[PDB]
Amino acid sequence: AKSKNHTAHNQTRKAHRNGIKKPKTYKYPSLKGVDPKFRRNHKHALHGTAKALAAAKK
Amino acid sequence: QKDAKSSAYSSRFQTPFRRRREGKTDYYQRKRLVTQHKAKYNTPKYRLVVRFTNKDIICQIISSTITGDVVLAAAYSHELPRYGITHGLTNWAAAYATGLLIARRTLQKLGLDETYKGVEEVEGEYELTEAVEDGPRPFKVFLDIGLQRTTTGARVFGALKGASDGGLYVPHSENRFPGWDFETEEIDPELLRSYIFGGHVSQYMEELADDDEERFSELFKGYLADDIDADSLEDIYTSAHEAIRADPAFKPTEKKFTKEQYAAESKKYRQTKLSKEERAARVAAKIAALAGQQ
Amino acid sequence: GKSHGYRSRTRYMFQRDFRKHGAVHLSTYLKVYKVGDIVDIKANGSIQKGMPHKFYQGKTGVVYNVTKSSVGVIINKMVGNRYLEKRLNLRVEHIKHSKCRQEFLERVKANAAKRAEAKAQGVAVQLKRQPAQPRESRIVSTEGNVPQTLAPVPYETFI
Amino acid sequence: QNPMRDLKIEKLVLNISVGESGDRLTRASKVLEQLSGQTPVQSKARYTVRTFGIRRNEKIAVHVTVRGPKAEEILERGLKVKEYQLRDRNFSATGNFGFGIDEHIDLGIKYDPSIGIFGMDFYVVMNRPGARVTRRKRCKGTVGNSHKTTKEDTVSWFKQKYDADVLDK
Amino acid sequence: ARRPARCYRYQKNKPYPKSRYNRAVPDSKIRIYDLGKKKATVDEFPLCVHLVSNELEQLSSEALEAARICANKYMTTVSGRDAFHLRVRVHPFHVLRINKQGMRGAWGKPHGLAARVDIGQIIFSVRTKDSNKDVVVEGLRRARYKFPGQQKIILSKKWGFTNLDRPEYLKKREAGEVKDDGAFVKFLSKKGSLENNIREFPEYFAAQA
RNA sequence: AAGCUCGUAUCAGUUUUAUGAGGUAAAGCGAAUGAUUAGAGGUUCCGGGGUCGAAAUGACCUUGACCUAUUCUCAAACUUUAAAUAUGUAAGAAGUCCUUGUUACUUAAUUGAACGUGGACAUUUGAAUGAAGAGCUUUUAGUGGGCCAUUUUUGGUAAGC
RNA sequence: GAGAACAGAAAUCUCCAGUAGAACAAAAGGGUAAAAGCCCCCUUGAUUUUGAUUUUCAGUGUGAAUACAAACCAUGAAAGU
RNA sequence: GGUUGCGGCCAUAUCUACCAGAAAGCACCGUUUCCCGUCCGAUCAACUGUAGUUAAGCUGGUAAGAGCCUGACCGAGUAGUGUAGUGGGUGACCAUACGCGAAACUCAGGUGCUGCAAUCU
RNA sequence: GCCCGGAUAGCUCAGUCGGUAGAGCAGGGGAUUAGGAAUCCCCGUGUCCUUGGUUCGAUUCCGAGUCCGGGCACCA
Repeated sequence: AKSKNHTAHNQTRKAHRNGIKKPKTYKYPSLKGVDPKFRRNHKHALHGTAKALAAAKK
Repeated sequence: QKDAKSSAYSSRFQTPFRRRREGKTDYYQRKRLVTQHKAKYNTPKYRLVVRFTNKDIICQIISSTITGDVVLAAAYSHELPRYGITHGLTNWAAAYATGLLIARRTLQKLGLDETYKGVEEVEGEYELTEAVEDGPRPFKVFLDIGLQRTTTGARVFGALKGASDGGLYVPHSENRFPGWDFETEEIDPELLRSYIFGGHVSQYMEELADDDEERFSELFKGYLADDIDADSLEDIYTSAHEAIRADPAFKPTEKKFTKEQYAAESKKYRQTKLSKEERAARVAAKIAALAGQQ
Repeated sequence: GKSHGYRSRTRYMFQRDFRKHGAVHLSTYLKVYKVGDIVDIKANGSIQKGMPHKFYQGKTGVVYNVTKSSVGVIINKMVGNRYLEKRLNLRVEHIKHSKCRQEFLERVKANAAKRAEAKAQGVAVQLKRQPAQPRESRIVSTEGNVPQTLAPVPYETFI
Repeated sequence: QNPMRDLKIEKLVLNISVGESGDRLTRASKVLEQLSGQTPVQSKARYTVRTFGIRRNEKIAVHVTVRGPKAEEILERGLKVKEYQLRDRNFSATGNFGFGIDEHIDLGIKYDPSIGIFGMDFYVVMNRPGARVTRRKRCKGTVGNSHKTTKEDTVSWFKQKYDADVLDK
Repeated sequence: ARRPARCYRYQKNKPYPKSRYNRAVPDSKIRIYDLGKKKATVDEFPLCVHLVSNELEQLSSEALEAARICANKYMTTVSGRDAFHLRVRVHPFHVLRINKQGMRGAWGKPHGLAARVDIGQIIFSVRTKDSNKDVVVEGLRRARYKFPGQQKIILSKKWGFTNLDRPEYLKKREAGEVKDDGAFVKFLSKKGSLENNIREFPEYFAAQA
């Protein structure tokens, strides 16, 4: 005994109630899936430069 | 010839790039030579474009750009006379010399000439310019043949040897030089040294100097004119190398009839095209002629 | 049965820019993409490697990573009632910069110049974008441009 | 007018089509080898068909390229057999031309029963210098019209030298 | 059986033509589309009468054939075979389906063909002389019974069957800008190469008479 | 339902501006593909059915297929072209610029890349409109048989299918 | 298309045209001409570690695929793949 | 301004036919000992720049040329289209209100622009 | 009426992936034999249903028309 199979009725409205909102950016984003090379280097660079701006405070 | 390409054919013809239409560039090769690791972001991939006319060699260091290719340095075979090579300027020795010239020229104008002194003790041995620890890296450059065929025994590789011996790190294998026994897989440095300093030519000169001298006269007439025998060639090319290693620069020519003079008289033979009134006038005249039931 | 493959419903989309088949020109490969750069996606059927899914055709995202032949792109995709952050890895043949920021930056430079001039002169800047206003009170004249009177024309058969 | 477009042969090519593989084809290969001095160069089938009793990729026939003055000498030999007499079809609009013949023995080569008797197709191609524009990789090109050997041109050439005799048309 | 024509009068489904996907269809009943003095120069028959649809619908090949036959019979009986060049300006290409022990797998098999007709769309047209007006109008008027819908009859202010209303046609024909191809004309343009423009129209820039 | 952090803060089923993508409607077939009517003339090269000395490896017929230029009509799975409505992205302080710090990565290289220091640029922080707030979390019921209208639209002759 | 003995609709060899009407194992579509097609040389990157991502999607898996990295290799003159 | 080389965009660059091309350059061209390769020094490879040549390639000009490109109150504000009506019409389907807006066609105009270096009366 | 299968000499029946028209009978003429059945031989004769494409060429490759021949839908 058959039965309706598919539709998208009302779903847009359901979403838009409390819906879509927004992808919610932030400053200082991730390093997911970035080149592990240059990850590996940027680490050493930050280590050195933090050492530098630290030693510059005596 | 009746093959009349119709409007539809012409309408759905896709033209190739201009350089392919001419027949001078393989863009296949060009992509795989120019594409740079994008994580270097502007590091130009310098290519040694080597071209062989029937009466001139063209060796140039080239980079690419959206606007057009850009030349860092260039070297031609008609310039070797300023180092002392007048005759035989499409041969293996002049190829070697042109490679040495462009090589020494680049590092001189770049400031590296103190280091990367190359071999300078030529014995025809395969060897690359190693990197100076506690110092800069050697200059990397990739040979662009173009449409020329890769075969073993070719004069492009004389130029390659010259560039490598001049101080550039030019990546290459030894399996397309002459004297490379293939079943052995081994190079013959003495033969290469001969092909650098004109041994096969000089041997041939002696060989025609006892086989047939009419031919030796007709081909080697410039040598005969300038009082040149076979065995002077090694010393000649050595002195040329020495002058090159001394001053490889690009002193240009002096250009009697300068730019505007050339434009003014050396090119005033072209017919400029008509104007719209002129086309209409020609058509009017043509109908005035063609008006007859013939 | 049904068909929901990767390149489904992609007849004309990755069909090719008529009378532009052929090996791709090299400005594509000479372009340079740094991190923080906005790029529009337009696939190429001639380059089957590095391809995007059809969903990302015509979208515009920001680069998060760069490799030998490809770049990594951040997109935001609408899924139901939320946006999800997607990371594509595309060869660069399918990619080109976005002229929108070029326009914004031109406006920025112009605003800076105008502000410096007004700061120099002690006068006003007013350098936001205002909309299209209607129109002031104009005056035409009938000198030579006399009114040509018109009327409808009747029905005639133009078959 | 005539500095460089004077005229010339490009080459000649001879074809011997057996219709099968084996002894006969290798024998014709020996014919060509001794006849040319070049070692010949065979042909294969294109697609199997039953009427000829052949199959695909079968070495059916042989041919060879001859060029240079040797080809011209051998051309003269063949023309001696052709009795300085040629017909009109026989002749490209592009000026190239050729004919066919029996009993290859008729010029030079004696009989060699072991080789066995065959005939052959002759066909020669005319050109002028600068033709290698079309063949060279760099700046591959195509000919003008104040050039471009054709039927009538090659006919006039062919009668001018060889003291030849064309026929019906 | 040929179920009625109200079942296929209107354009309800997309066009479904005979193709590599829909093969194994029958052949049209109407195969002749041009009749009368088909071999008539454009100068013989300046007049023309268009039969134009006012409704958007489909027309059966059967009805098209019937109307053609009836019209032709009226002409040939009254004025003769050589007093008109009738042209049928619509082709039946749209295939009609029938379902013909459940509504399961009801995709139908080809029943016939029909031409899909818009408003202002020509259906029959005629290219006579001016002395057969009342006859060709009556022929088409008799044909109007063999079509569903509403089909009006318009007297076309053109020279016949090509284009160019009568004075415009006269300017070109007197000016010699016209060559008579078989049953149709070729015109002189001012774009092509001038040599061949003359070798097809020698007269235009030649003192003709 | 409980609320939590903040509070004018960043937003919005919207427009505008700039930039992108699309292949439907449409239009078109003397533009490709496929289909299709009519004639044109030309196909000396003969494929076919005739006449001409059974003669024809030769002319005259019709008769093809092809060639050239025209002509009538068409497409959900053909298309050059190519809308409307829809759709993505940007409209800055998380900015614009300078400066030169770092680094085993990259460079021929103090070149590059990333990330920072210090310094100038907020009255207008930099389209419109609104904002009876913005954001975030946990938890859990009920639902998980649907139906009608307008328009587009599939099958079916059709239907309160 | 023009030509050539056997040899013809069609065997094989020429020359001209030929934007792809060819082929790319297969269904259809896309794509492709100094190739992704045809010939020829060498190869085993159809390998190794463990991660990321895309499609389907619950943003779960499976399947498939993309891009990298540390490795080992091939090929090429090399860029490179 | 030419020419060459390397290129960009990749027909305003192509295609058919016909003209011209001073300077050099390119190319044709001269040969076959060596490398190498071909059935074949044709191609490819190598030597000379000598033996000869612009005839061809190549450049430019020419054609109411094809094609291509661009544009227009030419077509057409048409076709088509978002929204509205207790608007019309038996219905098909149509008009109307606010808005968007085509392609075909016609007509006009044009037929490669240009980066780096080298050389050129 | 839809699911399938056929159409050939006068009749009947054969078709190598297409090149051709096969077999018998009916039927003309002998042959035969002292005569005749018998038989051996040869005349023939056929759009291979209908038209349409189909290719070089199709009658054997397809599509449509026609005349037939084999099934079919259960349970209330």
